Amino acid sequence: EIVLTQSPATLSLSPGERATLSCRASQSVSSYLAWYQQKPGQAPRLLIYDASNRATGIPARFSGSGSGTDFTLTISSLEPEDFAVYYCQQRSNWPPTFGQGTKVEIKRTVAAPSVFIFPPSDEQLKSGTASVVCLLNNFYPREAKVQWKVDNALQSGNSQESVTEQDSKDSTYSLSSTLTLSKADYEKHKVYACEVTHQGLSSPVTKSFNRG
Amino acid sequence: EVQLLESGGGLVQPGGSLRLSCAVSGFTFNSFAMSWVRQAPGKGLEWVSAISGSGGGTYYADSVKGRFTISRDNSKNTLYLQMNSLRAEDTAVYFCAKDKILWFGEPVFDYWGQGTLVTVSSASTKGPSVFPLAPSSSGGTAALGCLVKDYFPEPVTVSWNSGALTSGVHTFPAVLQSSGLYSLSSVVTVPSSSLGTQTYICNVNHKPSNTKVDKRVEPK
Repeated sequence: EIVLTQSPATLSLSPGERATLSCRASQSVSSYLAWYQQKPGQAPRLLIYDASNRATGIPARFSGSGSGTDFTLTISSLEPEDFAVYYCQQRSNWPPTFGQGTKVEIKRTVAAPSVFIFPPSDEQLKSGTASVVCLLNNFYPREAKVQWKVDNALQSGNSQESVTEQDSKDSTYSLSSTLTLSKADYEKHKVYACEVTHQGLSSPVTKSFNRG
Repeated sequence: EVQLLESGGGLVQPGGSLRLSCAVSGFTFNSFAMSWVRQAPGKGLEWVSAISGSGGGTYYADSVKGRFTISRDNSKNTLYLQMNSLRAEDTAVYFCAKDKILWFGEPVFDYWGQGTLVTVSSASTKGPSVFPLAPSSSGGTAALGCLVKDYFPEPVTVSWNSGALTSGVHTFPAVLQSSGLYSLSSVVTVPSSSLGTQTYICNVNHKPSNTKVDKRVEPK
């Protein structure tokens, strides 16, 4: 079967910039090459069919070119909504095959996180486990450090992070960090703090509460 | 106007069978070949099977030949995938897709179904617990949420105020805990003033366990 190799694997550019994505075939597929856009949680959306043709209703900023073994998808001027994974697909030979995708991240200017902290609910405490949640809201870039402290003791191995997909309108991320304790350990301590380090902050920011 | 509406996803035991369906509207169904395409979590797109318009022609990916059957009921405008002998490698979101080109050549897909998740696992279904997320007791913007803990399998859906509240909502990707159960949180930021007037209810839906929870989140 025909192997499609896409490059680059990831691409980060600001709105208004031109984006060029490549798809190379292991053997000639003539012009039998399509491009799809897939946003998080959505089905793929046909952008280009048979190398050079815009699908119905596709805006003019998307264009395709190439033939044989080399193909190019161009976004002439990126928009924040263009954050997505772009796939090429050949229909020259069975089975139809897809490339592995190029993930396009939209660069924006630096945005510091808004930090919130949530103690465990009383309902959850009547269960033996306590979850403390630290939220970093609407920040860029994606890299951030969260450190948990319980009575000023640094925690390790008892927290899990989740990061939202890049927002399609303002290109920011949000992050949750959940610290899981036993109810006994939670009731044995007083001050619960999450400390956040991020490029948008001049110095790290700590949010804390006292149990009670 | 073209719509492809998928049904049948969910949890299935390894070695088991499961049928997906895709009901279409907005085009002449029997004029077009149809396909199933799947996507394992965090992975790329893989074509599964294709069927001609009539369809007396079927094609299969090598990985499913002999245990998947693609079929269609043109009088019902419906496409089907009947799967057998399922394994963990078959866990994926499955999409139905319409061929843009007439006849039964190799396809390019102009319209796709919404996708439905098939989870192949011997683990048992477990509905989630829903806990409120409210601050200890601040500024002009208030963060509220609910923590959806200890459920299996994916997915859950979370809405706020029965869908009336959408701006400022962040529902996080689920995280697999060491217990083998999933956990996520859904948060929203609102004006601090609106806390004195507006009610905030989070609506959690876990279809694999038939669980529908509405949790009021109030300042504690």
